[PDB]
Amino acid sequence: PLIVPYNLPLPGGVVPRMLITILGTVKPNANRIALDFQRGNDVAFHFNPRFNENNRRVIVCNTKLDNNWGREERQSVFPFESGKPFKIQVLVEPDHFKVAVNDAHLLQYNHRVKKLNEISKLGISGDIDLTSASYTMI
Repeated sequence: PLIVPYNLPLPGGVVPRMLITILGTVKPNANRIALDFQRGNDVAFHFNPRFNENNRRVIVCNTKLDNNWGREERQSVFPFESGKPFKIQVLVEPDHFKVAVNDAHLLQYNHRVKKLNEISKLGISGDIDLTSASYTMI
């Protein structure tokens, strides 16, 4: 059991070929999950499953610069299930973050924040029990 919200330092920032794996279980009656890859106060990549946005389940991705959110990218494929265990993998590629859930590709997010070495912290929050959060190089 790790405590949420959880902050995973990414020493030296992210680099292509870095793979981040997050294991946990979605709570009963979850409303949201969030991963926030941060560059200081900015959020380079916000990954936000929403379980009930106007009775729809959607994933919202965005970037926050100077305290302002940008243009949302939305995905209607929704692989999370209330009460059930999940695995999120985030692979950093040269031009985008690639996200897979439960070993199935979900989405890509093109890099808006381009100083990858300065994205040095991952925040994990929301309605989950967090089992493991780690990284490796592939």
